[PDB]
Amino acid sequence: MSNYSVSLVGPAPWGFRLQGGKDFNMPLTISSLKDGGKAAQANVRIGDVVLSIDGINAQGMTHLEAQNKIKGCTGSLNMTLQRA
Amino acid sequence: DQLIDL
Repeated sequence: MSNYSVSLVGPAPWGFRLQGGKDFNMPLTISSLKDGGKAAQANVRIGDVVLSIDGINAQGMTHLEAQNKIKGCTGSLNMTLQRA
Repeated sequence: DQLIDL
């Protein structure tokens, strides 16, 4: 439950998948990592919960809202996460 | 719904 921040250097793909969001009744969670991708290089781990994306609290977001914030991110991808 | 790589 300890928190950390990442600022991944672009361009995407960022190297991960999500599950969850409000429309799935679970918090947004890192659900897969591409081997050697940028998220893995920043030691993001499967199961870590995404608390914010670009400073916006992730709690209210749907799955698609989080995906699009990530996909359409200009420059670096800033997120805060909670360790599983 | 589907597996979407980001």
